[PDB]
Formats: sequence, structure tokens, C-alpha cells
Amino acid sequence: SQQVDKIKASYPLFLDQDYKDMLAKKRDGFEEKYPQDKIDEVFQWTTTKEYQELNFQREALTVNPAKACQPLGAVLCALGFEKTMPYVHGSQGCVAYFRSYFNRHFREPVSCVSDSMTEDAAVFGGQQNMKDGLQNCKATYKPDMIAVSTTCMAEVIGDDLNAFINNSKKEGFIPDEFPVPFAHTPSFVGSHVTGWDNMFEGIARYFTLKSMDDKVVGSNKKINIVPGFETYLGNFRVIKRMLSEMGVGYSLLSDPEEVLDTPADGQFRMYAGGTTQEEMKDAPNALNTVLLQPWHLEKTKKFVEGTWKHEVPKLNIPMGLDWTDEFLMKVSEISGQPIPASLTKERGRLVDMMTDSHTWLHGKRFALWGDPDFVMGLVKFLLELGCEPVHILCHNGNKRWKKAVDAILAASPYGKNATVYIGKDLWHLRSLVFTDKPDFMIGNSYGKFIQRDTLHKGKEFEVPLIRIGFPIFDRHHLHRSTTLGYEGAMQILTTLVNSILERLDEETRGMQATDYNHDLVR
Amino acid sequence: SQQVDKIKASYPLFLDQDYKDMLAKKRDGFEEKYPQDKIDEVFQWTTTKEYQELNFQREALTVNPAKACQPLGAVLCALGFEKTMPYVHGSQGCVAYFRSYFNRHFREPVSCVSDSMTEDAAVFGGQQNMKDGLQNCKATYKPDMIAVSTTCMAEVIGDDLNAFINNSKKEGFIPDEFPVPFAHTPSFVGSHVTGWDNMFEGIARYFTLKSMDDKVVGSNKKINIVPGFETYLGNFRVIKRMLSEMGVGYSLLSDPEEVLDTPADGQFRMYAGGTTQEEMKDAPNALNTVLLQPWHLEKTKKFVEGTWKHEVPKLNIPMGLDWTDEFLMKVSEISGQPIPASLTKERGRLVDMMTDSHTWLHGKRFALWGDPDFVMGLVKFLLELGCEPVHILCHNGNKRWKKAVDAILAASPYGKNATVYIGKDLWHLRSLVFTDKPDFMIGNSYGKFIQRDTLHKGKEFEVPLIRIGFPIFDRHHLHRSTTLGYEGAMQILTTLVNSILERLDEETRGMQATDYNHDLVR
Amino acid sequence: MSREEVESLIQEVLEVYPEKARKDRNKHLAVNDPAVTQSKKCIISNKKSQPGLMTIRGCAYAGSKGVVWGPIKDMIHISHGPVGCGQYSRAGRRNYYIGTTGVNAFVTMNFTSDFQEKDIVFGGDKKLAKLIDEVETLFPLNKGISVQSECPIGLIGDDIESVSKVKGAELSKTIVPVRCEGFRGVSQSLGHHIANDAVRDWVLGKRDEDTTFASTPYDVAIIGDYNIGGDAWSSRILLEEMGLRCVAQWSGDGSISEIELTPKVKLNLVHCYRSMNYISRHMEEKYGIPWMEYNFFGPTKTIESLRAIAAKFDESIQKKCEEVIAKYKPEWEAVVAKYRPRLEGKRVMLYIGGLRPRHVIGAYEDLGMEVVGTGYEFAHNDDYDRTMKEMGDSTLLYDDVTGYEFEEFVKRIKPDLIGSGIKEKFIFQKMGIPFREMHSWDYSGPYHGFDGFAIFARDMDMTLNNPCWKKLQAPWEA
Amino acid sequence: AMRQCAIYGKGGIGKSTTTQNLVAALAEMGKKVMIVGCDPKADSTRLILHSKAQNTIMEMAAEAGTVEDLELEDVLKAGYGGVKCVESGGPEPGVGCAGRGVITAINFLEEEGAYEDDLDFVFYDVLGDVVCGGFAMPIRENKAQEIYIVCSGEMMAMYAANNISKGIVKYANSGSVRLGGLICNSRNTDREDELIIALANKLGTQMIHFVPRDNVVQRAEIRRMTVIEYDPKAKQADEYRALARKVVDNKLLVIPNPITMDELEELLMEFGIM
Ligand SMILES: Nc1ncnc2c1ncn2[C@@H]1O[C@H](COP(=O)(O)OP(=O)(O)O)[C@@H](O)[C@H]1O
Ligand code: CFM
Ligand code: CLF
Ligand code: CLF
Ligand code: SF4
Ligand code: ALF
Ligand SMILES: [Ca+2]
Ligand SMILES: [Ca+2]
Ligand SMILES: [Mg+2]
Repeated sequence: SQQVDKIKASYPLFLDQDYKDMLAKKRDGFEEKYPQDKIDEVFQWTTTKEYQELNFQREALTVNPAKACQPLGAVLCALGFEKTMPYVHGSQGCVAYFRSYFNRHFREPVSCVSDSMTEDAAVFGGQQNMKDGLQNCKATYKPDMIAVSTTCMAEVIGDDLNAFINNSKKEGFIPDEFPVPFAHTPSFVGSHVTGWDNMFEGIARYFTLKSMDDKVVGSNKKINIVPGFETYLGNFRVIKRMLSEMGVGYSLLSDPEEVLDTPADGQFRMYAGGTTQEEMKDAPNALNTVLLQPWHLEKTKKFVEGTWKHEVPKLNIPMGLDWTDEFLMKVSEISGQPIPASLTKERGRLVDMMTDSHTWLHGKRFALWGDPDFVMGLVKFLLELGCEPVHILCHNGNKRWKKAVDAILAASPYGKNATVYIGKDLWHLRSLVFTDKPDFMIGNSYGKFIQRDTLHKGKEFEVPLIRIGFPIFDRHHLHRSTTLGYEGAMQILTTLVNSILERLDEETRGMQATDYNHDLVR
Repeated sequence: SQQVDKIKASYPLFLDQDYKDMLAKKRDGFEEKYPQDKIDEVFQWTTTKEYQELNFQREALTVNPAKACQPLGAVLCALGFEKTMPYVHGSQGCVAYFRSYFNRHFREPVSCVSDSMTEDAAVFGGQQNMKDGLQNCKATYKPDMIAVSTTCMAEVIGDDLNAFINNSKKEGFIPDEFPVPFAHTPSFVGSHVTGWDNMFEGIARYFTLKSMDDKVVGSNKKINIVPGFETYLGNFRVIKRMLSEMGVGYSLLSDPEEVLDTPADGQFRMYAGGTTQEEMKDAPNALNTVLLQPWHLEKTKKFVEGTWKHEVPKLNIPMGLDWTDEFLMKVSEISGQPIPASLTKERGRLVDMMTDSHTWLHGKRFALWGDPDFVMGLVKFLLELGCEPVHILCHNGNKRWKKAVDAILAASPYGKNATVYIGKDLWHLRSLVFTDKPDFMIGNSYGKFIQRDTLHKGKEFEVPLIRIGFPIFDRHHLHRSTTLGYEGAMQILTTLVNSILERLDEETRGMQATDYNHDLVR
Repeated sequence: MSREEVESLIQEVLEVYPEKARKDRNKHLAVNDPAVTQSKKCIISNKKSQPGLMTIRGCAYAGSKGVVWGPIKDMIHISHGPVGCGQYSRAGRRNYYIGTTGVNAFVTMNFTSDFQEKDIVFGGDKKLAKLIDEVETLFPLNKGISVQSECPIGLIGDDIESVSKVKGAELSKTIVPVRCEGFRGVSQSLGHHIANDAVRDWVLGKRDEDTTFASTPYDVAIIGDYNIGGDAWSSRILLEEMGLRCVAQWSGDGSISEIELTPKVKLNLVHCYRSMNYISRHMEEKYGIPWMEYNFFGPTKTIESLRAIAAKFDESIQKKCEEVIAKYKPEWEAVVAKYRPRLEGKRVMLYIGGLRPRHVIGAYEDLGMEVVGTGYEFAHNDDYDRTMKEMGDSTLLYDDVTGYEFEEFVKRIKPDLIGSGIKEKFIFQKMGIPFREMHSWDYSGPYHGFDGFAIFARDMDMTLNNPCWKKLQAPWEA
Repeated sequence: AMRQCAIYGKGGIGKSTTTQNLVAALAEMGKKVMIVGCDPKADSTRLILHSKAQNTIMEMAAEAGTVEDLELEDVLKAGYGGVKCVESGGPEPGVGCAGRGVITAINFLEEEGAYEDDLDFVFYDVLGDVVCGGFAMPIRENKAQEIYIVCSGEMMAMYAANNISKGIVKYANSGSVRLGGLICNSRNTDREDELIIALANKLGTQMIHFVPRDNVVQRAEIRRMTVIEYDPKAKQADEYRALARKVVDNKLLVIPNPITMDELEELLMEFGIM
């Protein structure tokens, strides 16, 4: 039943008695489910050290991974170029998922195209799909460029992208001078960040490899900024702001901040802003090139040093206090520009907040996961705040990265109880938060299910989730936040201290029980 | 007892069995407290409509007020002027309170001085205290100006501030030309905002009244902006940013953003930035004056129109979509500058967020309180979002303001169930959230005690508090936020929706109970 | 170091004051010396603050309603006068209690008459009478009412005692009028005195003729402990562990009935001498109840106090006292073994109200730290007499220090840590000096007794050795 | 035009009565006047309104909620000779704070623009015991420019006159207020005229006029009116007409020169005996 004045959606609704009785009849009569005693028994078992040991011996099964496949990254990279239509050569099912995945995180339109390779294209090759595909796309959506990536079906069968595109032009499906950069982005190699790296390097080559002759390093007096896989519009924004504030000429290669945040004014803009082709072609002329997330820009770096002859600085992601400092000192040295009073004040304000909140943050334990660079940037900042990262997981991390993180951890007294894990998933993390409980965990939305499991064991065992990362689907507009620079550090610090105070408030709200500590001032 | 490896502060600590036993014996042996049955009975009683009627019949007793006294506002206003030292003529107990009240909200240093009038000064008057006080302050803290306000004591005995200051100068305690503006700020009249208004008008009169002869309206081609009592740093910044983005010449009169946000760099700065003396003396030459919060800048308006001859626009505080638009269009008409593409895009992005989050905000009932202008702005924005403000409380509001709020409520279908209360306190609001439950309440930290009470009745009766307003003592760095302009609207919107989503996640976290609706994607 | 350099520092600082203030302030700054038993030859205290020098002092109202009366759980305290005093002091002091706020306990609430212009011009005694009736209706479980006078009430001469007596008799309730008008006295101190007198005059004698209370040879009363963060509770568990029975705690988690039962105890244990000596001295001359000061800050002081207290009773209590000390020995020893090495040799400067400036020194020394400077907001000279023995030689002493003075002293002395109030906290943090709130314990657990010593040590270390103190200066600025 | 004056002096010395009679004379001369009563007892306008006014600012404000909800029309009334009358008002003796009420009342008149453009005079009639700042409200900056102290040859009245002169100095030195003179409201003491004249000279002012004690004032008072209205031909009526002119043409405005208690005793002994 429903009262027209107070309509109930599924949640309140199915708690009504009649629905409850019905769900009970369904269970006992036809589901043949295990006794509740048995379920509680197995649940308890899944929270023990014994289970954890078995869990960590997995060799073939992956549960709740914390990573996606390459093409997802390729698509985000492409969207960062002016009037560019991401194009994924392979099966359509792929594109449907890439688009809805990004739709749910940015809550914005995401334009991507597929050449729909079906059964016979798999068997006979997909050269026709490419020919008709490139022509339909160009005619229908009028892009200025089409960045081609691949689905795994097309990688297994070795569809030759270069060849297919060349013939597409040669036979007149698309003008010979229409830009069609490409990249092999296999699902079974690396992760989404790898695809970003491969797609970028593919676009950089297409506009730079064959025209190095007239290039002179430092002739345009700019600095190139390669952002890498980034899902916080604020990160692009703060970096632009900081350089402009330093009066440093720069060129951000792959800038999707405009397409992912177009205005709702009664008009749908499929394309917005983006890195211009001219900017890519003139890139070799910059003084140097800075990689914001080095740990997944390995291929791009090799190309940038080998072909552009740029001396890419060894910088860590500008996150936290020290690394943002190093990043600014490096830009200042490369561009010749001094660090302005504006930025020095901003840094002083970050330090002020750190001192104002240090007593609530000290000794707090955190479990966390995400991409390599991000995760490492967080660990560093947490340490600087006097916090204890205890479980650091990166599903798509590697041995070298791990070693580097273990180095950062040993350099601080606060890293004593921290363990880094690579190749592990969220079902592994789940065991860790049960057997060696941290105060909070920082990660994406998939972590919400871990918080649900911990609370089931008891309120005292519940590990709250602080949302920072990708993807974030159950909160709105957090993708507008910032994690880079002093601004991002101020935002992250605010989120951590207030999460701690929120939980404290929840725990001391019991009247005549725990409320003696429900202070008005904290 | 304590385990050196895991030391417990009061909250966990007093839950240990020995402490529970002890407190139990203390209660039963000597506290002669009412039985638990009686306590629960009276508690329940305080939640009914019968109690609510008795509650609203109060004529002499105020319980848990939502306002402060005049001098608090006069101090904040004085801090907005360059190298100015707030000076409060009267008792020192006051100043100790104004400082710590602000220290706790801004978590910054707050400089304010008192002339410590004691028993014999209340009897013989406080002229000596003024002479020695002004001399001591000037010599010790070397301010470039001393803004004088009053404590209730000096107001009751009618200490003549003007005559004391003039004699202090005539007798050599301070130089004749040293700026000593002043204002009578009665703790028994109006509220803190009235103090801000009086202090400001007193400062404008001191630098302008006697020198209007050479002034010409519009000659300096700027627009004066009077913020009024404001405790969000982001509000001062967003206003400067929007005007500069319009290439509009402006003069912010009373700008404390710098003294309330100095950097922690090893040096203490008593004074920083602030509205200069030259800016105030030149103010009459502006094209016009805009008052950001008209409902508590009444006296200022009268002075600015009568003496400066500026045609102060009838504008509401720039909060929400419509009022920010109106603000911009007016500023554009006064300055001749067109509204830039920049701001047009920002407006479109807010509209985007509203459309992306409207289904979660629709129909949500809110109880809210605060200062006149702020509260009205929130009401207006809430309505544009499709929300239902049900209990609107403004303790320091008046009949006219209430009439204006009712007009804004009647102009919207969403204001059908809203009621505006003036002269009511948080104990009145407590009754309203029991008898006519809202989903959430929006207010300062004082509302935490209300959330505490509601939960005690039961989880299904809990009304979560959403911290927006002044003062906020139990969360960190929220004073850096923004509530004005599109930017402010974006922050408020993100906070409301995610608060809603947070509570939804909390209610559906129960495994095999309510978790069927614990969706990953919201 | 060397009083020679300290005295010079004091003179240098005073150079900025106009003659009048200079001469006055000079009498409130001194270089400690262990032998002087009479501090009036070294420093003067409890005098008016010089106008316009930005002192940290509060008013008599804060002293009455804020520290003495407001703590009492089951009584309703009315801030009589303009809204304001009451709003600023609402839940600002962490005097912890156990109760159901709004029904049987009201500590955290702000009741006020919210005086408007007509209340000042036409008097508010009728408003006070009506206010009392409304309180009785909406809060039937209250066990008594107090009316704390704010400035205006003292000037216009409202007859609050008359209203208190009349309404008191009509409703059969204890209504305590307190004349704590802000402008009376020179600090929070006179408010303590006025408060104590009101207790004596309107509450303490209630059961003088009653003998239904069953007393024992071991009944004690803890007076002068406001249970900041639970300080009183962690003190109470120790006293009861050695066999004593605490019949009352004065104003921390205190109830009106335990106040009324205080005249039946065998010994009054006073923690805060400054605020409660008045009533302690009255109960001795009237009831013959002796009183003794104690100190539960740090193990050396706590153990010294448990033994001195135990000595006032028989052997069974003294035996239990040693048993209590043996129990906690491993615990506090573990605290020092871990935190002393991190804190050893660090120097601290303090500035507080009227007790802690002297009382917390031992705990600091228990962690190997040294108190290089101390001072009080509103202490009397009997407080300073007790201070010279606790401080080391050639250490700095300041009474009612000004903002300028404190800042300048810190710049030269360069202490490793500062312990003061919320009005000083953010100044020194900007200067890059670790700071710890010594009033509100910076919202941290209790510091009294053995359990508090561990939290005390963890807090001092957490703040002093935090990494942020190294980042104050931007790398690109030598 | 537009002159604001404040009347001060010993308790019950006759200032409210003299003012009203002086004002009735002024209106007879065709001058426009307003009288502002600054005494809890709202009795500074009875002889002009022919009744004890009840619409006092403070009481009216207490009813309307706040002074901010009040309006000139409700408290400002015109009486004999077209004279405008307003009363500060206050509490009954022994409670409240009448000083604050005056501060509030004066500001309300100021903000409501009562001090209209075509008034010739405004007289603040202040009580005899100026026991606080509130009662000095009339002589703060931009208010009364001239003060008249009413007294008599009585020792205690002259002491109150000198005492008040001391209080005026703070305000006169910080502003433009000046003592216009002493009005002797005779009480039949010995050598009364010499006494007041000597004190005036010592203070550095002048004895503006000498009003004789005449029971006709009381008979007129009983009938709720001034002597000028009650009996125009009365000899006393002409005394007020002469006081009015002395006031209108007065140009002597100085800063009181307070004397010590000893100087005052010495003055009484010299001009007081015989
Ligand atoms: N010139 C006069 N002759 C006779 N009686 C006078 C004269 N002036 C005043 N009085 C009397 O003195 C009484 C009190 O004077 P009042 O006007 O109230 O002065 P104040 O304002 O100083 O109290 C009046 O009732 C009146 O009878
Ligand atoms: S500043 Fe205690 S004499 Fe009083 S509130 Fe603090 S050093 Fe007070 S110990 Fe106490 S619980 Fe105190 S910390 Fe005496 S009660 S007027 Mo501000
Ligand atoms: S059509 Fe459908 S969704 Fe596409 S792949 Fe094929 S079954 Fe799967 Fe899988 S890993 Fe990523 S999403 Fe593709 S590229 Fe391969
Ligand atoms: S010294 Fe102390 S705190 Fe000051 S007033 Fe007096 S009792 Fe109270 Fe009250 S309302 Fe505001 S804060 Fe003052 S001006 Fe009056
Ligand atoms: S002497 Fe004046 S300020 Fe004092 S209470 Fe009385 S009327 Fe009020
Ligand atoms: F008694 Al009065 F003026 F009426 F002094
Ligand atoms: Ca969108
Ligand atoms: Ca700060
Ligand atoms: Mg009179």
C-alpha cells in the first residue's frame, strides 16, 4: 500500500509488514537457503586471520578488482584534444560501458564511437568497419580529429590499425590530411592508466615524429604539462592557475576540463575547449616537458626524451606540502620565473590549517587504494600530517613503484606500521581491515561495500569510507574537487579532519552514556 | 587504567567497567536524582504538541538563543580596516568573550582591546579609562586607527564617547589627527549584526561627514561594496573575483579576509590587508554603493543615501541563482561593464549541477535558522532547488523582514508549508522538529544538541544537522567556504545533496535488512 | 638564564609603555627566587588591569556563573541581563557531567532573560518573576534555580534577592541570587568569592537540622574540581580505591543535594584553592570540618597527595593507599619510559588562571621538562607564595600579563612549548611555537590522576614533536 | 535661527515652571517652540498642554514593542500658543533606569527629525539631579548650544549651581555648549540678589534675570496653565516677558569657571549675612 501524501520508494516501502511476510514466505518455501546460524558462522570466519591467509594465497581468482582496462584511459586522453572524437576499433559493447562509466562519475555527456566489429569482422578482419567507420563518424559528428584505440577482440586478432587507416585514406573514405592518430590498447596488459599513456604517445608521435627537423628546444618559451589519467576537474584547474600565477608560459597537453564541465544553457556541445593540434605540433619547441603522474607515463617519457630531446625532470606528483614545493621549485628553475608572493602565502595557509588540526589527525590509521601516483601522493601527505597509513593497496602497481613507496615510508617515523600491496584487490583489502583494523579507509565507491561488511560485525568494527579517487558514483559533484597543489592539500585535509570529527560526534551522541564527551567545541 | 600502547582519552576511557561502577555509586548514593522512569516520561513529554504550546507561550524566558550582542559585530567590522585596533569601552569580561568566540570559529588570532572599567569607573564614569586607554593602546600596539564601540555597562550609564575622545585629544593623550571613529553599540538592542551596522556607519561618518564639499558622485569610477557581518572567508573572495572578472572598479569597505587568514610562516602579524583610510575618505566619489546584506545595514544605507547621495540599489543578498543574476545585472548597469562569458559559463555550470541533482533534493523538508539576510538567501535558494523549507527561524529578525520572506515563500509552490518565526530561540525550534519533523536542519553548531535530542527519541526521529552559518565550533575550516554567488551556490548544493546521500547510505547499510537499496550508483 | 638577563628583559619590554602603565606593570613582573616565603616583595597581584593593554582576564560573571555555578547539573542557571554573556559562555568550559540534558541536567544550555531596552528602563524584576514561572513549567525536574547577574542588573539596582525569596517560598524551591555583575572586582576572582558566599547564604545550611544521612569515618568531599575533561572522575576513582567515600564533588558533575550534604563530611579535599578556599574556611569555622590542599597532576604529586590524605585517617586507609600506589606504579612508569625520552630537557612557558600555573609543573618535570616561565591571570599573593617553591630559580614570573609582554617574552626566551588559553593559541602557533591549551586541555581526555598523566604525556609529545613545526619556512626562503 | 537650550539647576528650584512660563511668553512674541521633557515624571508640559501628558516616548515605545515602531505624531503634541511638547518619560520612582530612557528618547527625536526646520527654540527641561550621563544627553555634541541654570540665594541651591557648572566643563570643552547665565528664581532669602550676582561673576557668567516669588504662579498652576495665559495683566506675567526677551537677546555664552567649596563658603559669609 501507499499513502498518496507520503509515497514510499523501495527502501522505506519493503519494510512494511506485508512485504516482510511475503519475502519470508518466498525464502522458506523455494530458495532453499542456508540456515542463518550457518550464514553468521561463515561470515565470522571470513573476518579471521585464517581466512585472510587463504585469501592471500589466491593465484587465479580476482574478486572486486580496483582497476579497469586500457581503452577506458585511451578514451579520456583523446577527449582532451580539441574537437576530437574518441574512436574505439573493436566491439561496441566496449564503448557502451566506457561511456556509462564516465557518465556516472562526471554526470556529463561522454562522446565515444565504435566501428561495431561483429562475428564476421572478427573472422575476416575489421578493415571495412574502419573504412566505413571513419567515414560515418567524420560525416555525422564532424570532428576535426579521430583518435583510434582498440578493444581486446581487435588486439587478439592483430588488426593492423596503421594499415587500416592508411588504406582508408588511400581509397578515399577520409581525406589524406585528416588527422587520425592511433594506439594499441590491449585489455590484457596493464590497466586504464596504461591506455592513457599509449593513447597520448600515439597522438604525440602523429604530430611530432615526422617533423622534428625545424624544431628547436626552448624556442616557444613554454613548458609542457602532461596530466596523465585525471578525474578531478579541479586538478587541471589548479595547475593552470599556479603556472599563470607564476607568469610561466605553459601548454597543457590533453585538457578535458571543458568537455567534462559544459554549461547547461539549452544547448548541447559535443566538443569544448581541448588541446589544439597546433599546440601538439609545436610541443617539441617547449623548454621542457613535465609529467604530472610519472608512474604511468613511462612510454610517453621515453618518447619525449628520445624524440623531443627534452630533459624531463624526475618529479613526483605535486601532492602534499613537500612535493608541491619541489614541483614549483622545478618550474621556477626551468622557466626562470621566481615563485610569487601569492603562492608563498597559499603555502603558509596550508601550514596554518595543518597546525590548527594536527591534534585530531595524529595517530589516525588509514587503509587506502587507487592508482599508483595518486596513492603515493596520499601516503606522502598523510605522513606529513602525522597520520599512519597501515594498508596501502594498488591493484595496478608494480615492483619498482612499491619499492619507491617503501622508501618514502621508511623516511618517516609514521610509516613504521605500513605495508604496501601490489596485484591485490578489494577482497584482500577487506580481510586487512578486519584483521588489522584502521580508523578510516580512503578510496573510491567500491569501498562502500567494505564499510557495510565491517559494520555487520559490529559498530565498534565499522571502518568508515572517505571518498577520494575514481570512480565516485554515490555522491554528487565530488569530481569538481582538487587533490593537487596546496589547494588540493587544503581540501583533503579538511575532508580528513571533519570525517574524524563526524565519526566522533556519532560515537558520543548517546545521551547519558557517551554524550559527556559531545563537546560543542573541537 | 591505561595501556601505554593504546591510551584512552575521556570518551573511550570512562566506559571502562571500574568507571561505570564508580559513577553508578556516585549517582545512587548522593545525587538524589529522579528515577529513570520519570526522566523518560518527562523527556517524551517535551517532544509532544502539548509541550510545544506551553513552549511557544513563553514571554520572559529565552532558552538557547540564536544571536549575540552588538559589540561582537562592531569588533568584526573594525577588523576590516587597515591596521585598526577594535577598542571596546566598558568592561573587560566582554572583550575576553568576543575574542574567544571568534578565535573558536576562525581558529585565528583576534586582536581586540578593552579599557577595563571597574566598579569605581561605573560610578564616576569612564573618561580616565578612555584617556589612558587610548594612549596605552596606541603606544603598545601601534595601530593606525582605533575603532571604539561599547559594552552594555557604558551604554546604561550613558558614557559620552564623543566627549571623552575629544577631551583625550585636547589633553594630549593621543594626537589630534589620530583617527578614532566610534559607535554606541547597546547590548540590549538588536543583535551582533546591528553592532556591525552601527560601527560601520560610525567609521564612514568620521572620514566623510565633515568633508563632502569636494566630493563628486561617480568621479573615481568605482562601486563601493559593504559586506556587512560576514564570517565566511570565501564570501569576501568570491565578490572581489566576480567584479574583477567583469573588469569593474570596486572598493570593498571593511575587508577582514586577510587578518582572518594570515599564513603560519614563523611570524605573527597583528594586522594585515584591510580597507585603507584613503579608500574610506574617497568612497563618496564612487558611482554607487551596494549593500550585500540590506536587512542589517539599515543605518548605513540611510547615511550613504543622505550624505553621499548614492542611489543604493534595492538588491537582495547575492545567494542562489536569481539573486546572483540580479546582482550582476545591476552591477553591470551601474558600471557599464557587460557580464563576461566567464561568469555566463559559471552560471550555466550551476544550472547543470541543479539538474543533475534535482531528484534527490526534491521535496526534502528543512528547518533552518541564522541571520536575516543569510536565512532569506538560503530560503530562496532552497526553493529554486525544489526543496521545502518548513521551519524558518530568525531570532534577531523583525516584522518587515518576515513580511519579505513570506512574499518570497508565497511566490513559490514549494513554500506552501513554510512558516517564519521571529523572536524565537532554539528551544522553540527543538519543539518544531519533533512535532513537525523535517528531513534535515540547516544551522550552526548549536543545532548539534537538537540532533542529539531527536535521536534520543529514536533513530527514525533523528534530524541530522547540516553545518552552515555562524558560529561553527565543532568542525574544522568550514569558515573558508563560500555561500555567495554561483560558487557559493555550488558549494551549498553539493553539501545538501551529499548530506542526503550520506543519510541514505546510513539507513540502508544493514545487511540482509535494508542493504537491498544500498546502491553503488546514486 | 641568569636573573641578571631576565631582569634586563623585563626592563626592555616595559620601555614601550607610557610612564603610568610602565610603573604599574613593572610591579607585576619578577624573577623567581626559591627562598622568599613572602611574595609581596617580589610581585603584586589582584589589582586592576591597565586600560587598553589587551589583558587576558575575564569578569566576575565568568567567575560565578562560568566556573562555580554553571557546573552544577540539576539546577537551572539564568544569565540575567542582555543576551550575550550567556551566549558566549555556553558550553565553552568542558565541565563534564552525566545526565539527560534538557530534562534532569542543564549544564550545556543557555537560559537568559534576554534584556531589551524596556527591561533596562523599566526594571526587570517582574520579568524575572515571570521567567521563574516559565522555567518551572517547561523544566519540572529542575532541582533549583540560580540567577547570575550580568552588568546592567548591578547598575539599575534590580531587587533580585527579593524575587528569589518570594518566588522561592511560593514554589518551594531553592532560588539563588548571585550579584556577579561583570564590572565588580577586577577579574574572574571576585566572582568566585561572590559565588561561594551565595552557596553559603542560600544553599549550604539547608540540612543543618537534618540527621537522616548515614555518615562514616571516611567521608570526604572534593571541592574545587570542575571535572574538566573528566578530571574529577579520574581523581574520584583513586580516592575511593583507597577506601574513602566521596560524598560530594564541588561543581564538577556536582548536584545540589551533594552540596547540601557536604557539611556532614570528615574532611574537605581542596584542589582549586583560589576559587574554593572561601567556602572551605567557612565550613571549618562553622562545622569544624578541616580542609587540605592536594595536587593530582602527575605521579609524584598524586602519590604525595594520596599519602598525605591517607595520613588523616587510620591504618586501614594508609594500607589501601600503598596498595593503590603499587597498582598504578607499572602504568605511570611505562608512560615515563616512553615519553620522557621524547620530552627530556624541553622548556615550557605557562600562563593560566589561578591554580594550574603552579599545579602542573610537577607533571611536566615528571616527563623531564622544565618550566622556564609561569604566571596567572588573576591569582592573589597567597597563590604566589605557594608558587615560588614550585618554580626553579631565576625563572620568570608574570601577573596579568599583556599581549605585548607575553609575545616579547616568548621571542627572547624561545621556549620549546607554551601552555595557555584559546586567546593565545593561534598567535604562538603562527610564530612556529608548539602550543597546548592548558584550560580546555585542547579537547583532550583528563589530565588528573594516573590515567590522566598518560593522556597528558601523549598530548605534550604529539604536539611538541609534530612534523609541521619544521615546515613553517618555505624552502625557497633562507 | 533654531536655538536649542537646556535648563538645569537645584532640585525643585522651579525650572519646569519657569520654562513653561518663559515659553508661553516666547509664543506670545510669535516664536515657534518645542519643549523636550527629560524627567521620569512627565510634568514638564502640563501648563502648556493643560493636562499631564500620558503619551510619553518610553511608555509609548514599551507598548509598540520598540522605539523603532514608534512615530512622532503619537508622542508630539501642540498646546498653548502652538507650542510643541514631548515627554521622555520613565519608570516610577525606585526601579528601572530613567537615564537610559532619556538617551533613547533624545535619539528617537533626533532620528525622527522632530527638531524641525522652522522652530525658533527648543528647550530641554532636565530634572534637578543629574546623577548620570543619561541626563547630560541634552548637552552632547549638536544638541543644546546654551545652558541656563536656575537657582536662588539658598546656600544649597547655589552649591548645586556650582556643582552643575563643574559637570558642564567636560561637555563644553569637548563641544560648543556654553553657559548662557543664571536665572534667579527668588525664594525670599536675605540679600538674595547680591548672592546670585556674586556667584555669577565668580563663575564668569551673568544673572540673566530675577524672577520674584509670586503665589499667582501657584494659582495659575492649580488651573493647569502658565501665568501668561491665566492672568496676562499679572505683574508676574510681565516678569516672564522680560525673561523671554533677555533670553532672546542674550549673547554672553561662556565656559563655567567652577569655584571651590571654601570659596563658596567665603562668598556666603560675605554676601549672605544681614
Ligand atoms: N516664581 C515662582 N513663584 C511662586 N512659586 C513658584 C515660582 N516658580 C516655581 N514655583 C513653585 O515651585 C514648585 C516646583 O517648581 P518646579 O517647576 O517643579 O521646578 P523643578 O522643575 O526644578 O522641580 C511649583 O509647584 C510652583 O508652585
Ligand atoms: S582560568 Fe584555575 S583558578 Fe579557575 S576556568 Fe583556570 S587555572 Fe579558570 S583550576 Fe579552574 S577549571 Fe579553569 S582553566 Fe581554579 S576554577 S577561574 Mo580557565
Ligand atoms: S564487447 Fe562486451 S564489454 Fe566489450 S570486451 Fe567484449 S564482452 Fe567485454 Fe572487456 S576487457 Fe575492456 S571492456 Fe572491451 S576492451 Fe576487452
Ligand atoms: S563584563 Fe562580564 S561578559 Fe561583559 S557584559 Fe558584563 S557580565 Fe557580561 Fe554581556 S551582553 Fe554583550 S557580553 Fe558585554 S556587551 Fe553586555
Ligand atoms: S544613576 Fe542613571 S545610569 Fe545609574 S541606574 Fe540610575 S538612571 Fe540609570
Ligand atoms: F524635582 Al525636579 F526638576 F522636578 F528637580
Ligand atoms: Ca552534468
Ligand atoms: Ca589558523
Ligand atoms: Mg521639573
